[PDB]
Amino acid sequence: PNVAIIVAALKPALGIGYKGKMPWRLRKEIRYFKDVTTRTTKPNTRNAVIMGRKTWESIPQKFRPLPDRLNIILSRSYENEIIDDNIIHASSIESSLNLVSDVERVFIIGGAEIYNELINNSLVSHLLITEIEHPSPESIEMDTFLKFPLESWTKQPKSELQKFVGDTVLEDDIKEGDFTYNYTLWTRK
Ligand SMILES: NC(=O)C1=CN([C@@H]2O[C@H](COP(=O)(O)OP(=O)(O)OC[C@H]3O[C@@H](n4cnc5c(N)ncnc54)[C@H](OP(=O)(O)O)[C@@H]3O)[C@@H](O)[C@H]2O)C=CC1
Ligand SMILES: CCc1nc(N)nc(N)c1C#C[C@H](C)c1cc(OC)cc(-c2ccncc2)c1
Repeated sequence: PNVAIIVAALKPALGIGYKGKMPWRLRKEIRYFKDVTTRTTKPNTRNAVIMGRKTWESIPQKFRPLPDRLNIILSRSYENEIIDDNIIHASSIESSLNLVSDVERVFIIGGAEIYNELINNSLVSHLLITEIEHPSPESIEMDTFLKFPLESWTKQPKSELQKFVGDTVLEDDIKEGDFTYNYTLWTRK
């Protein structure tokens, strides 16, 4: 099944957090994340979200598990097991897929350690990067960064992203405060 990374990062250094939290609250970006990770093409299927343990624990109490999606939590301590109908515990993406039944799309949703490893895993064929801009990038506190060899990847045209997201609205240069952001798709060369 189709495995993709979905992330929002501040250019050009591709920062994603400071002190274990996100340096922005972008309202439309959140809805985009929600729609893309939920939308299925075929009947009787749903999407999977894979995340690290720390990321799982960072999600607001009443937002976890993320509804309408199969949640996979990663820990190097976990046994490959099905907790309930919505939650799976695993020690690798390799194992979690073998435990999965009838999943259409798989989304890697965080965090920094999970991103920086799975980026070089050949099962991952797509990057969904919300590229964020700011007039003064250095003036925002940042400690955790993406380590993406984007030279080895190809930014696709908007029309390929539009096919991927289906009937989802893709606006240009979304301005929330001083931040400006765009949605982009990447594939392996
Ligand atoms: N902008 C964005 O789209 C997003 C940004 N973020 C940011 O990222 C930061 C979180 O990153 P981080 O602290 O690294 O959290 P992670 O979600 O990456 O948690 C890391 C944990 O995942 C487990 N793990 C890591 N690698 C593997 C592996 N290969 N196989 C199995 N388990 C593994 C380990 O658990 P264990 O110790 O149990 O073995 C480890 O402790 C936050 O600051 C947040 O702001 C997060 C999500 C999205
Ligand atoms: C920015 C949303 C987001 N956008 C994109 N493009 N990629 C991502 N990987 C995430 C993400 C994320 C993590 C899992 C997260 C952390 C959190 O705690 C800070 C709250 C939410 C969340 C708030 C609102 N609704 C559902 C989930 C999501």
